[PDB]
Amino acid sequence: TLNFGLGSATQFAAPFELTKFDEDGATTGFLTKVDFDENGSVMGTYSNGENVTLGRVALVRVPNEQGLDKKGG
Amino acid sequence: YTNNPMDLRVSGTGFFAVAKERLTPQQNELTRNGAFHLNKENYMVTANDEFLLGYQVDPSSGEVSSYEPQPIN
Repeated sequence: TLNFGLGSATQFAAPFELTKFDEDGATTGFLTKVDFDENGSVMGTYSNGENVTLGRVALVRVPNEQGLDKKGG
Repeated sequence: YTNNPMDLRVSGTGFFAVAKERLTPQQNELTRNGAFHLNKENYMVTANDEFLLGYQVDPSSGEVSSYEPQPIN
């Protein structure tokens, strides 16, 4: 089924014009590029065009950093 | 100079007051070293996890109201 949203449709003196057309469809694709933003989210764009967000990078904070026991490496 | 903000020094006359236990500020000892850090409860403690005694100032008035010592949180 298809849901059509035309909440921005207007009627003015201007000629016919297709200002905006957006869909949620997608097709198979291959990983094209990967980048990291300031929020830690790792985003990657595919061949289809979807900017899928793979995930975020966890951050851990302890109240007392001086009390952490030291492992190797 | 260690450029560590948690390190303190008393220039002149006076000793730091540290309490063995948080709930007994009365039982305190005097010291001069200032190697302080936050424990797991976010209290300023010495190397031996002895709580540092401090005052409680008024919200607006700079003058401290009560002169009893209490742990600094």
